Amino acid sequence: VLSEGEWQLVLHVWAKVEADVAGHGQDILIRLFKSHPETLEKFDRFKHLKTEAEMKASEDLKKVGVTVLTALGAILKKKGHHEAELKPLAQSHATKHKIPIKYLEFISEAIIHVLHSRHPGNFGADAQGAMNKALELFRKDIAAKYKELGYQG
Ligand code: HEM
Ligand SMILES: O=N[O-]
Ligand SMILES: O=N[O-]
Ligand SMILES: O=N[O-]
Ligand SMILES: O=N[O-]
Repeated sequence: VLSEGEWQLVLHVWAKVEADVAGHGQDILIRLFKSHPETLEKFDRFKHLKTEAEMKASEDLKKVGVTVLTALGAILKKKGHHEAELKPLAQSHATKHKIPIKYLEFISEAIIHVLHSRHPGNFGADAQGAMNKALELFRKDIAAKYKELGYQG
């Protein structure tokens, strides 16, 4: 369980994400696909993309990135009271997309990498620790949901 002070550090850096959600979404997905290329294979709509430049030029990739970061933002703004948000997300990611927990760990690492690079003023060690805690809580709750839903994860 996060303290209020930890949630404020999470939401302070998220506020900067929200200055340019589309840009942050491109950076984060690209980081994920570069660091863990296997994850790209889950995205039927752009698994053909071969280079970062092609990734950056993809309007569809940008849209997906906005969608992810917006749904995650909505979760973070719940400050752990996110059961309603997590239900449809867990269902689609378990059953339709088949996203293992390992892959959610990879995107968490990509989020942390991008925030560290872009937002050093709001992402010093304490802030990064808070974000990691919030993302770990997210993954823990999604994992519990996956198990309820019948998906190994
Ligand atoms: C912070 C973690 C994540 C969040 C909040 C998130 C959220 C979303 C949302 C809201 C959608 C659209 C509605 C839906 O289908 O549920 C979506 C679509 C999808 N997500 Fe995620 N997602 C996350 C992580 C991942 C990861 C790590 C992968 C793959 C490695 C993945 C694969 C997909 C795929 C394949 C789609 C369909 C994309 C398309 O429209 O072409 N997601 N995600
Ligand atoms: O300003 N929110 O994307
Ligand atoms: O589009 N889900 O990362
Ligand atoms: O459960 N939604 O694909
Ligand atoms: O993308 N992780 O450093």
